[PDB]
Amino acid sequence: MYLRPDEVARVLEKAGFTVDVVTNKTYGYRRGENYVYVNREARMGRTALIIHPRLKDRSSSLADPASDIKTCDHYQNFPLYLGGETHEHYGIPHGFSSRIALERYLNGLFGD
Repeated sequence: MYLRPDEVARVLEKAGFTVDVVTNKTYGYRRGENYVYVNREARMGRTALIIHPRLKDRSSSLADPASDIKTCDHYQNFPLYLGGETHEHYGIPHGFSSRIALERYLNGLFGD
């Protein structure tokens, strides 16, 4: 099945990451200037891996998105959507169904 938020965070730990922001809704994760957010709301591991804007087309070339943009309450990301009544941040929902693929994903997009 798809990788649950538990598993996503676990892989990030192994990859030499650090915690950016911890909440009951998400595990904000960072390694240097690389920021991602483990969507703990992912009852289905399809929207479990939130990364960051900028990498939208690039990231999708390594792994397809589960949506497009997810309006964040906790995950700042920076680009805080001003084009609305309520200004909520937005991250890009990704997801997998192979733990090793997430490893190779971090390998590609954030590693080599």
